[PDB]
Amino acid sequence: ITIGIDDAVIPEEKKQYLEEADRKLLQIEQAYEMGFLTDRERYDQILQLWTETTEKVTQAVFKNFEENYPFNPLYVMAQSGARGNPQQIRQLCGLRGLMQKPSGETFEVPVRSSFREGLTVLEYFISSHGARKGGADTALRTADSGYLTRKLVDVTHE
Amino acid sequence: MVQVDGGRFATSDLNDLYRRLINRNNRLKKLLAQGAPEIIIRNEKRMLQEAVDALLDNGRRGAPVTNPGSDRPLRSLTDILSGKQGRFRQNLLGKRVDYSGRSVIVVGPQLKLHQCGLPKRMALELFKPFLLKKMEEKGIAPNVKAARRMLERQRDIKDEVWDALEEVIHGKVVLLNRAPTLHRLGIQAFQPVLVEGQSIQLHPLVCEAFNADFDGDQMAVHVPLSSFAQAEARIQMLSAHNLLSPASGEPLAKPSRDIILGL
Amino acid sequence: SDPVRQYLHEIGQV
Amino acid sequence: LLMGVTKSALSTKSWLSAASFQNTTHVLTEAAIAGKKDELIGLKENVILGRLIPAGTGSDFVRFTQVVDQKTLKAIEEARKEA
Amino acid sequence: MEIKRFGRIREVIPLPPLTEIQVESYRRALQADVPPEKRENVGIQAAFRETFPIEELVLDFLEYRLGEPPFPQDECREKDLTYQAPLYARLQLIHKDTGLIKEDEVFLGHIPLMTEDGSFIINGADRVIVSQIHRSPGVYFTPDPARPGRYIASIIPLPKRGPWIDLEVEPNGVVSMKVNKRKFPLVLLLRVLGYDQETLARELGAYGELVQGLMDESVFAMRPEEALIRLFTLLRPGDPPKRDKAVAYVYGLIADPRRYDLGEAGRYKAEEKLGIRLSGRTLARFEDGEFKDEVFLPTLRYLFALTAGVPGHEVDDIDHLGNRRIRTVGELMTDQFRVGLARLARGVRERMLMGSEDSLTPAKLVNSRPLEAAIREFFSRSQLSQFKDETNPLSSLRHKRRISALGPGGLTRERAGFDVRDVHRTHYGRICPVETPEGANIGLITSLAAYARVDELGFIRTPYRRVVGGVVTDEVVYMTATEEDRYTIAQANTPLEGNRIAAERVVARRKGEPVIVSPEEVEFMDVSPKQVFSVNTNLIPFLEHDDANRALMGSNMQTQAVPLIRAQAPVVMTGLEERVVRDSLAALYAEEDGEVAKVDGNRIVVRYEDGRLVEYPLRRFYRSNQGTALDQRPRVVVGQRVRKGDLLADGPASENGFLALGQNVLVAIMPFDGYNFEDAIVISEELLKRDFYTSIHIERYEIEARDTKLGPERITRDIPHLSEAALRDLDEEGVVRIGAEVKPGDILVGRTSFKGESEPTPEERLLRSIFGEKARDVKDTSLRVPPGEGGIVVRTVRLRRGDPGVELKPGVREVVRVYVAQKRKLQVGDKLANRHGNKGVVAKILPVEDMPHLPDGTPVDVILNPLGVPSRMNLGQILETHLGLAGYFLGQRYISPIFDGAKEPEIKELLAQAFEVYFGKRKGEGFGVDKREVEVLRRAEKLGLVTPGKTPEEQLKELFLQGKVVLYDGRTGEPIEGPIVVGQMFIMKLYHMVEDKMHARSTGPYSLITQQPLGGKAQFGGQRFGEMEVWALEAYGAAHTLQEMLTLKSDDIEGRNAAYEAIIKGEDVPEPSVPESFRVLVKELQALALDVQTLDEKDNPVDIFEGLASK
Amino acid sequence: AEPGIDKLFGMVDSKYRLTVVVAKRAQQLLRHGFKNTVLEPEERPKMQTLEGLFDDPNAVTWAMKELLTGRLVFGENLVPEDRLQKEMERLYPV
Amino acid sequence: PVSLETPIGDEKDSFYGDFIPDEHLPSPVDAATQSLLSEELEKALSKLSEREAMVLKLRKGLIDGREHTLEEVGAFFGVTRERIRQIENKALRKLKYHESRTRKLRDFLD
Amino acid sequence: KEVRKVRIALASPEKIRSWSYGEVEKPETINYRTLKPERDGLFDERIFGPIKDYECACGKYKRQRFEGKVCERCGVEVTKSIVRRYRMGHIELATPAAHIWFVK
Amino acid sequence: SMARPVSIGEAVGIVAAQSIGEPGTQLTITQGLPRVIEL
DNA sequence: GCATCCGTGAGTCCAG
DNA sequence: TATAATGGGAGCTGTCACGGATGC
Ligand SMILES: [Mg+2]
Ligand SMILES: [Zn+2]
Repeated sequence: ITIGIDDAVIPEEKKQYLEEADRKLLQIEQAYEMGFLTDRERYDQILQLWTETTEKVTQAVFKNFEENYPFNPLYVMAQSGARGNPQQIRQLCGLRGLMQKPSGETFEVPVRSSFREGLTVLEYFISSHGARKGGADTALRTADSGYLTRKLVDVTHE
Repeated sequence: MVQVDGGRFATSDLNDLYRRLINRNNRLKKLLAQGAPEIIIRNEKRMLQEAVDALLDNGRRGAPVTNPGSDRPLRSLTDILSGKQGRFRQNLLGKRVDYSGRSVIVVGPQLKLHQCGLPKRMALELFKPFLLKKMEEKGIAPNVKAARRMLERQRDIKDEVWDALEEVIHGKVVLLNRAPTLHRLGIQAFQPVLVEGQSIQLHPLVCEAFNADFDGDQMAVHVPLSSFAQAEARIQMLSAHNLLSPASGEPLAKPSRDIILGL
Repeated sequence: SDPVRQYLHEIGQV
Repeated sequence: LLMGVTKSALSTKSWLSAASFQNTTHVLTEAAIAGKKDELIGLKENVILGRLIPAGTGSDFVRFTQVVDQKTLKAIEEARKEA
Repeated sequence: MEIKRFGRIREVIPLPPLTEIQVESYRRALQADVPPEKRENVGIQAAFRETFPIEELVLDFLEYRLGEPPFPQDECREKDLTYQAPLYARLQLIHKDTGLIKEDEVFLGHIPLMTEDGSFIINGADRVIVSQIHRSPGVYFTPDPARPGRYIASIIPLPKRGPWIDLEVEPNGVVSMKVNKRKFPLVLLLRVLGYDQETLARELGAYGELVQGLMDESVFAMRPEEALIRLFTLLRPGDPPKRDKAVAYVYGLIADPRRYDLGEAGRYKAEEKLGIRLSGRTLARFEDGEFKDEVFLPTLRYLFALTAGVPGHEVDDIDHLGNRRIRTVGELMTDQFRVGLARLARGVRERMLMGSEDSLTPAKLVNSRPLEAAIREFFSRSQLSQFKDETNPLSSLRHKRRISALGPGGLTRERAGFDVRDVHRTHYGRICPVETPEGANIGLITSLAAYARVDELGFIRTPYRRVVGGVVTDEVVYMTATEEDRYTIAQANTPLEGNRIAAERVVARRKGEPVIVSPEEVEFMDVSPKQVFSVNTNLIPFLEHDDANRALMGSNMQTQAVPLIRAQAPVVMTGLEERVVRDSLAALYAEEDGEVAKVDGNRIVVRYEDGRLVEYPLRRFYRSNQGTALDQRPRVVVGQRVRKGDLLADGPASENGFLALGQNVLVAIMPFDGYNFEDAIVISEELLKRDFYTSIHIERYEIEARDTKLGPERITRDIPHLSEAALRDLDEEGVVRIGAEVKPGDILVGRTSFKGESEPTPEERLLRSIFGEKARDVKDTSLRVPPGEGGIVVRTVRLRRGDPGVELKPGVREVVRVYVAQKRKLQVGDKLANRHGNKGVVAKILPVEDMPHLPDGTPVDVILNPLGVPSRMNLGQILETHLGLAGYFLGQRYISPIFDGAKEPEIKELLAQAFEVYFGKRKGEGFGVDKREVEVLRRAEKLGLVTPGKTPEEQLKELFLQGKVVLYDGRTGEPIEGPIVVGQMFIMKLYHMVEDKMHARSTGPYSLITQQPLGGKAQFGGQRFGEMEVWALEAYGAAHTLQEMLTLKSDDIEGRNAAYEAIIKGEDVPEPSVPESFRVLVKELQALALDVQTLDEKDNPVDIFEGLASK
Repeated sequence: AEPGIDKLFGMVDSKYRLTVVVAKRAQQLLRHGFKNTVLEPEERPKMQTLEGLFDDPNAVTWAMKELLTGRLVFGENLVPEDRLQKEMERLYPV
Repeated sequence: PVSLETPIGDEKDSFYGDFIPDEHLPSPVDAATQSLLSEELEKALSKLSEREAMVLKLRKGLIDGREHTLEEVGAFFGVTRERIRQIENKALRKLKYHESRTRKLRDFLD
Repeated sequence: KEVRKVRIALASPEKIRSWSYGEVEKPETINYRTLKPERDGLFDERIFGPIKDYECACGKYKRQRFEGKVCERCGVEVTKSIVRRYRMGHIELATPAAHIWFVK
Repeated sequence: SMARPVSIGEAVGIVAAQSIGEPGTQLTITQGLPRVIEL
């Protein structure tokens, strides 16, 4: 068992799904500029399209693995439960996916790259928002967890 | 009121609070004896009440009394009893303890589930009194005092004291703990195996219950002393005697990581 | 609430 | 009456436990007024006192159990049979 | 060796001086190189000009000057002195009535000086003043959290200069002002300022419903004097409304520039937000006897216009980096200087009343102790003044560029929510989104971007190239965030042919929003990707292939690398490793062209073009703050021709001017018998054999012999009851000789202390009688070596009393410092890491023969477990390994820039060039393929790695181009059943080593009040058995072990004494007793007048004090 | 896992009672110098030194083995405490 | 004097007084040493006769904490002061011979 | 006897005085030259106890043969120094003061 | 932990509190640990 | 009955 | 031990969310 960069297998369905998503995004933009749907509905449709596309490329990664590379190290580690879960493998092989602003509002533009391909500096900076938000969330959550544990210990100790 | 190493003096804030109280009380007694007007006596009694308040619970009412040239409030009795640093939480429900150690942990694949790797020198200091008694039983030292004076210098340590220490720890177990201790499996008892080097060796299967890994974690060691403490550790707290989680019931020590991968 | 202010007020009454 | 964990912990009958949890001055003032006696029922009470907790090997159920070998057992049996 | 660099991005400008945020700040603050008449009103000059004249006799400030340092830096570090310069101030005392002038230059004490690298030396310890981010002063408008259609106007001055003012429209309609927690109608303050109902009705009348709420008839009925008295009664109840007192208070609150200071930045921001011009840095003025408004009416007008919905009025993002500014060393030091100066001025005003009102000089009036105390406080005990992190040069260089949101005048940890810790869209190019502490301080401590620099107003600026039409100029414009929000800024990697944009659609940012835009819409362009990240983050190759959470650790751990004796620069560099060695002064360079005259281990002598012969002394084996050795090795030879800026000596952790934080080792990525289970690491004993990861560490020990009321402490070789073997390595005076090895227990400095008066126990009387030897008057107090420490004595320093040049603190006869150095080899428990966040402890050091090895016999060095890669999503290390394999066989290093680097096809090309060397050498040597290589090729084409049917060589090349090789198990000889990634990786030995952290205690020191053991390894303390460990013991049901923790193993005196004696006698441990800390609790409750009674089952009192406290 | 720990848990209605029994018996063995033991010379727990097999110094090991044999009688109110102590000090002096 | 509660560090978790050991109360090692010293002294004193060991216990104050003069110990045992000084000398001499033979009390000389 | 309960109650001034071994009349701590506790101050050996075991202040009684004896010259009882962790003093207020806990 | 009837004297409340608290740091469209504390 | 103020909490161990 | 002197001075701000008293 080893890991080389070639073990992050980009599936051939990715370019197809991405081109389909671009044509759908253009269809939604054309439906917006004609005043049929509002800015809110357009934003929601774009997010939903990219979410379903992300799930599609996940399934494509794992299907290409199962059928054409059943002993691929990433696939083996994920399936056996040794290490890894589908979303991490997706970020390695499929697309990174949607990111969110510091406000929590999700960006319209997803990160189309994978860690095998490499991100753009702009994609990286967009990712940093969520990474920092999660770090601060954890750092503030451990205190509430510990406090709660001590409350429970003091109420149940006898 | 104590003298530190450098001959300087260190004192408690209660002394300054008591001094304030005694000064204002004596001055009130003198002001009453001299029959001072009511405004002066009133101010003095108000300051006396303020001083009693600052002694019992400083900062509770009004501004906290501080030492000269400092913004740090003085530490009253209430501040002593209450709080995370208070007497209860810091010295009563938890204590620093003797016969304990701490070191960096390392994977111990060769260990059995009931074992852990314990550095020699850690065990030498942790079991030091048992080792002195055993060095007295064997001919290594005339008495306890000579044995301790022999262990005091590292170059005076010969190779029979190590075999004596092996005889000492036989059958006994030590407690390994890793902070934070979230559930009762953050402390577990292991039979120690003396190892060269300065690292604690931890069995892989118990890494999950400790949430331990080898990115630089450290663990604390404790030595149960009495035969009662040893019985409790060996029967109840032994790592191989707790295989299931008390929270769910599912196995806690289970094949994982590299193990699952190979199988 | 402020002992100095209160004592100054007591003083200013004479 | 339903109350959350904090208020229920502060309401416990043992004032040593309650004072060692939170609001130490409030607990201690009401307890000192009431003349409260702590019966040392739970764990925190006995841990503060440095006593042997009433659980596990300290439980009154298992605490007084004795061990004796059949040789000494029968020896004392015959010693008490002759009195 | 060949260094092949990648990337097509051309940086039009180099990185700024990396320590300039410290250097230029302090330089502008002190103005010591400016002749006093040409000094601007800033820094120390501004502090003096603000404090003076002292009006009450009138004492006035003319000028100041700074002298030369009484001692050089090395002397300061040696003697525990502060590197500082004497500050003199020329003041003239003028009697306004007499006309008499008495003018004098008074000495105000010493001001600490910044060294070349941007640090300070305080009491011999190197320290760094960390910049502090905070809200910029000014006028902000934020949505009222209660009422959605209403807003709050905040007027915020500089910290510790005046109060915050809150303007709010209450539900009842009247406008309210909040100052010092007190609220009142703003109409009253407007009436004090001279406004009348006419001026307000015309100025604000455009907005109908609000001005009617503003109107208060009784306020306009009374003239400004009555409104002033009324406002003084509203603000200060109980204080008699004396009109002079009211003018004084309102002036000192709003209009006094001495008590109320908006920033110069705050002034500019108010002028820019409200569209007005400020005559000064105050909210109003006292002119011609009355009050004249400056700020209030424009802010009220903006508030009303924002409430009505008038276009052009916006709420303010308070986390925008245009509303958040940095206070650097100069500003904070100037603040503390200003405080000390104001206290000195209070002392002066107090002196201008007492004594003789006629005979007074500026020397008699000024007391500098307040100023000396304030500066001493700021530098010694402040939170922003930190012990310098100089583990390696990068540690300090990054330390100086730290940005703290904490400290005095800033956030506490509970005051900081998500908004502060967040990465703002304006951190792009200014504050690094990666490098931040991991833990509770995340988002508070941050680091400065690479191309970023802080301007004179305190806002961080980033450079951008101007783009006119489709042509990208080479001129760079440094913008703040607010100015950046105006333009459309394309990305630095956008295609270019010449200076013209070569793409039909470019990626750009409008207010941080990413957008696809035509080259005609492009107003500016990024300088380089480097500008988005910090310096440490820029040292991570293939950073675009690493998840941010692991890149954070890579950055933060490069700070922790230990300088190694054979340290080398990585095979895959980013291009910043040379400039980092340059800007922090680790390495020594040539000032001008010339020829090398002399090369020693101790100095390098260069003869320049000028003909002058310059000698550079080399720092050799000097202990840093953290114990890592600082030492410069000469890299030139006698007679060598050098140019300007050429390297002369390599500093610590550098190789030929490149930053060398670790070593390049041959790594294989595979499981190995569980010895790399869960991030542990397996290493080859060959690493110890060739002294890789071996580092030098020096520890300083110190001892004082002082005067006692019982007699002198003497440092002597004569020590009671000690063998000659124990005193072997001590000289005549008692200090250890240089060069002698010391082990735990050995004596460094012998010392005798007179025993305290003690009546000998009758046992000692009979014992003394038996042996006939008298009891000595002194006692052994010698300084020994702590457990687990030791090494070679490399230096000793002795300082006596009465010898020239030295004076100790009162009572101290002599002080001896012993320096002990050690060569630490790598060992089990030491922590390694790479630049990608892969970190772990060494768990197994195997002999070379067990090590997995290449078919040609080459064993690998490190074995990393692949299971750490997929969860962590840091693939950059994989690419580093591939390129490192190629560079291992081609014998060359690389420069792969961040976000514009070596991409996969080029790495494949280099891998093929490498495979030719790897295999054609074998084929020419007369060797074919191995049988086991055929078996591995079989199992590999079963994996789909190689195409079936090709020759063995072609398939081995197909594997090599994937970075995988055939690997033989040294234990069996049988190969690993699959092809394995092997290549060269850069790995660093971090500062966390088992020798430092291992600790054990049986019994030892106890604390005074609680009688519990101490804590810390240095105090031989015990481990803390906290609340949660007690929970664990209770949940296990182990009552007796818990009772041991509570009583025998701590805090029970009788119990622990009896326990130790029982154990050394072989007896079982006794029943525990009452904990001493419970007795402390009982007595401390009695001190609170609460009676605590321990009762038995008959409710009868039980005495746990055993009759000692009962009469 | 301690030898036969499953059978040892089978013997008792509560594991903590087993712990108490083991600890009290180990104190008995330590006090009387192991010469009150119920083990036959071939059942004695051994320990490998550099010299050879010697008797296991660990009284807890001894106690658990003795418990496995079945020759020990445990329970509550089997004998007054002073009578037990004195009869054991008569059978096995110190 | 300086305050024992002087904060160490930028957190509120440590006080100066927490780094100051207690030098007054004897450590468990010291108490063990003193107890073993008393036990070895009584072991070596039982090698004498009860009368001469008693003269030594009265002379050096191991009984009652007071050191009795020769006239008092002689008036206690009925003998003359020179007789009690002589039996004290012979008891000390037998003790010195026992000590040179056994070497048990040397380690307590520190 | 074995402790089975713990009671907490208010303390009368009589109980406070029955705990007290003496009144602290002077704010002084220890002498600036001899470094010994000042009389009637916060560290007075006459109130709280002896600094060294079984030894009075001036050194007239230095062993356990006198225990419970109070030295006539210096006023110190000869007992174990540990009692300085136990024995309480008191202060007689000229005017009654409210215990802030029962007010605030 | 033993898949058998609990032994009399087991400190159940502490085990319960630890069992509830230990996964707390993992609780993350979802209300999560704030909801746990609300309850 | 509903605002508004005051007071009290806000994870563990290590190392400095 | 005697000219006359007669009301202070420093503040310090970016939580947050409960419980429980005290204000219309
Ligand atoms: Mg870890
Ligand atoms: Zn006396």
